[PDB]
Amino acid sequence: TLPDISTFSQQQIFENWVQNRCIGKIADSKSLKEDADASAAAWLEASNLPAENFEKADEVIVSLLKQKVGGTEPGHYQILKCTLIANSDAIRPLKSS
Amino acid sequence: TLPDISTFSQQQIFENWVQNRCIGKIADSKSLKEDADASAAAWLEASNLPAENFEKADEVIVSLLKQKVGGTEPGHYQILKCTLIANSDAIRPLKSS
Amino acid sequence: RPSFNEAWLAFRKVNHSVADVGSIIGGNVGKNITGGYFQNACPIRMSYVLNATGFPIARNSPYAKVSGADNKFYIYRVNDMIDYLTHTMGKPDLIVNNPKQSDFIGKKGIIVVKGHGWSNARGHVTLWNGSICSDQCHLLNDPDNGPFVPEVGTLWILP
Amino acid sequence: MNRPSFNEAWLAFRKVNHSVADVGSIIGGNVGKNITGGYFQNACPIRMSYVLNATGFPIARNSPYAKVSGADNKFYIYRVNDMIDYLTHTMGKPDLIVNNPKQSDFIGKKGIIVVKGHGWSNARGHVTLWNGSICSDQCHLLNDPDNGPFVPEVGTLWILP
Repeated sequence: TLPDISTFSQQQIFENWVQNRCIGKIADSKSLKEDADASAAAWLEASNLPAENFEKADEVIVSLLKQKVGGTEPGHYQILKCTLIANSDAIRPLKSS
Repeated sequence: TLPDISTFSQQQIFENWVQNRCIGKIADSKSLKEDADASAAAWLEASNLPAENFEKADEVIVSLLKQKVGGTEPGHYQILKCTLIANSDAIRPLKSS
Repeated sequence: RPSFNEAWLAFRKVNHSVADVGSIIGGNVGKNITGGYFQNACPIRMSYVLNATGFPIARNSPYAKVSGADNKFYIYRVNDMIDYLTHTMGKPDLIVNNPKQSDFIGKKGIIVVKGHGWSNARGHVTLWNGSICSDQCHLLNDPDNGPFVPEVGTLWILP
Repeated sequence: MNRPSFNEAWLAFRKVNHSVADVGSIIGGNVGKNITGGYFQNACPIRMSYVLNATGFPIARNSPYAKVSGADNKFYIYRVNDMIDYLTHTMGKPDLIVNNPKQSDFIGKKGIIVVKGHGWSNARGHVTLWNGSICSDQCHLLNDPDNGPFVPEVGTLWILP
């Protein structure tokens, strides 16, 4: 009743790796960080990109997280930010080999 | 920079509302629930769908979260599970009116 | 157009946190607020003003709406609320780029401030009494904008 | 020749039969770096890679599979799917293929066993050594107490001498 990972496109697999890892960086739980990095490693397994790309992507993530995205309310909007980082101009050249 | 919410597709805007909300439901932090919810709100503003859809989709999220997603690590893979839920069969019919 | 004094007093009744505004309006508005689906009360407050001063939002507006316990309709999207003001009152009285308070000195009414920087809202809709706002205005030089930078301000004067 | 010998293989495996963090310390280099950074979590194909690199059947530098290098400047395939494909590309037809595999089906034979199946969202299956009675780690054949949600559908075996 959930879709297999393999039924996503390669671009989507890479985007989801980025989104997941990003969620790992903003989590405070040890529990949630572990869940996040195991989740990301599934996506990595399904991808056809070399490991270097993923390393670079982590760098980009670390940089784009220091961006402030705000709204009409208190909040940090980090979860949104992760979704945006995953689909960012900076991340896009890493979806190719 | 980061891409605007408006540069996504209505489908993607909906999927991301679901994923953001789902992260909210799985967090054990209260500021992460608050973050998730503000984020999800941002996707709801840009969506063209009726509120009622988001209500039904919340129902489907609650249901699908019970589902077990395993792997070679001992964790529950909730982060992965959220992305899967956003792209599930059960959520698709709610992308329209 | 609703009279200003009434608009202003009515606005005071919903000038609280979203949670509160939900408790107050109840119905499906309160259901969605309780659910955490609605987080921005700006368009809901403006809906409340309109409804409580004899200019209630028509059931068949081409804008996304939802009912309260009073069985009146409340728009939950700032984008819709904004378009609604032009759809319903027509041309505005004032339109100013880089909007400052001085641009609206000596005029009362409904103010919309559009700009970039907020991810969940293209702008803010509130009341303006000739020097101060119902809650925050978010004009240029205002200290509580944060990431928000106002690009244009538009005023529909109220009698 | 073409395939490593069983006792060698079983020993090299003993050397990497530890936590993935340890595997990273041991191999170091880029393998280590990726393990420390959290990029690789499943060390199964790393270990099988190590076993092949330590028994004189090194993964070629130009092999059409995703690999990174260790301190030893040798090459480690990091994806289970690529590891499994590599076995068939590099050793030829297996000696045994079995649907719904359990231990009894592989009795009296020994070598590299592959178990494919569903339930693991990060792995199409498992690659390990089999000595005719037990595996060098866990077999994940039918009813293995460490399967979890993993249901094994096919087991295949290349005999090692």
